Amino acid sequence: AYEEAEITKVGAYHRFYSGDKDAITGENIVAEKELDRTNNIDSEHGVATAVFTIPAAGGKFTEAERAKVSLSNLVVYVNVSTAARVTPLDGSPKFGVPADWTREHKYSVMAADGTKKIWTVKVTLNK
Repeated sequence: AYEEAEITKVGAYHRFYSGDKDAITGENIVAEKELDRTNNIDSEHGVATAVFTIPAAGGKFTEAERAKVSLSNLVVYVNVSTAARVTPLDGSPKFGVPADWTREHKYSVMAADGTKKIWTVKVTLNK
């Protein structure tokens, strides 16, 4: 239980300035669009795969904005086992930062007990 170092979800989203300013503070508003996803998490082979689909333009996610989302500058995130922590291997991008996801990347997930498991994360993008 405390021994678990699993990836449980691989997701993606795009945050961008909507062009609005907050009604009270004037702060530039960030709209967040979650991408549609399927995962194939294959624990026994140390690989987690996802196919993301960019949702249709709508609201502040205009066609112009939708055109800015690409596999070369994609924000990926994961969920992991309870109380586990994930670290990019040297050269892999951080989760939550726009990054080049045209190639697969490796991560070390550390379980609460300090043991680890290496994961390969590979994603593709559909439009």
